[PDB]
Amino acid sequence: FEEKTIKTEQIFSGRVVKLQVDDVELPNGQTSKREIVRHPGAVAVIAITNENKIVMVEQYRKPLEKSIVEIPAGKLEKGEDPRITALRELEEETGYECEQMEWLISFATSPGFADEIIHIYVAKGLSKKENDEFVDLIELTLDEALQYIKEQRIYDSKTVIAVQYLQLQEAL
Amino acid sequence: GKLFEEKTIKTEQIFSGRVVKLQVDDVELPNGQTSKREIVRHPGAVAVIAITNENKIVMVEQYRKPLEKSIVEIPAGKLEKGEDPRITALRELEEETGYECEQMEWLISFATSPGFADEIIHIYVAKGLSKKVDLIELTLDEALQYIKEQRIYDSKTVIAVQYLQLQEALKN
Repeated sequence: FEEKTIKTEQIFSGRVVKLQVDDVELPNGQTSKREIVRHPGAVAVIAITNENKIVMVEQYRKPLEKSIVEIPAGKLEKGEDPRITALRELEEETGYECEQMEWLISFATSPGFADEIIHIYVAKGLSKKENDEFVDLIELTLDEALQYIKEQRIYDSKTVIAVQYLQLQEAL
Repeated sequence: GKLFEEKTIKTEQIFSGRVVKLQVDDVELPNGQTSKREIVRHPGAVAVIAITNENKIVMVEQYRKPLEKSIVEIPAGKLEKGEDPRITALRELEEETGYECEQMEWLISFATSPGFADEIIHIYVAKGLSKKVDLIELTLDEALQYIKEQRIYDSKTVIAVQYLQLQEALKN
């Protein structure tokens, strides 16, 4: 199956999002329009400290008019190795380097209108040189993370997926 | 929370369509600097984790043009302002799957892509099912296979599978 694009019109090309409207072919000589937000993709990192705490960051997210606590993440460059990006992002956002960085899972965030894909990696064996402004570093135990979910301090799909992942590692 | 709040000082509408709106806010950073924020506005959604008497999760396959592929998802519908989300979830379950249910309980809410969109998903869990782009019922192991195969490939459905995984671990 497919909805072939017969014509595209570019609406907006920004620093984060690009928006286009596709005219598409539907069955029985039917036509429609599809609104499509294009986004480069992101890599996010599940990093566990020596104290067995999860590394997260708090920052304001304007679309939500709220600050939330998230696993560290950053944009993925076109044709850039996601693992390389995950290592830089972790270091840049939290100061940690790691000995191990392994892909876990990829998924679309809002497939109804966006092509954005998140690649989650798991980082192990952390170290930090104790050498921004609007990002708070936060380290949480598993039980604290679940409390943050109850309070909706944790409140986005990639971080919920990370917490449930860690819950799973525990139940086994 | 409100950490590092970024106040809007000016807004420009870019596009208003059937699925998404797009606007660009000029914002005031905490330090008095200014910057731009691209914001996709999207109504909320209710999604349903429906487990049958047979321990199978009810899902729906559908083409997602942004992804150029069909993926397997939990049922979900758009949120109706001035309507109990719990009613909206019951309606979506029946319309999309023909299943009726005795209990509809809120599990969790989260933003899908808080870096550029305000879309929030509210997941409800349906129990006591009875049969009152097609339907598909999956065991837990079949759902985990579909994740491996990237047929299950969006944040809300990954979270649902993880939740089944924890429930079955908890049924031990």
